[PDB]
Amino acid sequence: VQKLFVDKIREYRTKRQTSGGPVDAGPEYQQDLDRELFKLKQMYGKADMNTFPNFTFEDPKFEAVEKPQS
Amino acid sequence: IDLEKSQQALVQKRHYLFDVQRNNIAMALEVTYRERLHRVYKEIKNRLDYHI
Repeated sequence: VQKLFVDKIREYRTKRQTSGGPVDAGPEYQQDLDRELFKLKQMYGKADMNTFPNFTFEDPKFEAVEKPQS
Repeated sequence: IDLEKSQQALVQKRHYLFDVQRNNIAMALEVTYRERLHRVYKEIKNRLDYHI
């Protein structure tokens, strides 16, 4: 069916004329890609784009031992 | 003999507690060293992991 071989490539080239993502999204693709974009961040964490690690650690304080001896 | 050897073996017990103190604080300071590096090593992947 090479007449069908040409007819699924030629209506693939029409999909390669794109402006803003989906062609017939409407309220469908706008809600779904925003529902999924939250879920990759919801149970994952709150993370910005480029912020480095900012913290500070304190070690164990070295106490002394009192000892009258001999 | 015992009262001489009571002070003899005591000062070998006094120096044991200073070998143990000198390596414990040297190591407990060192355990926080790479753990400071680990969390920055952790965080530089997580901002990469969120984008990919």
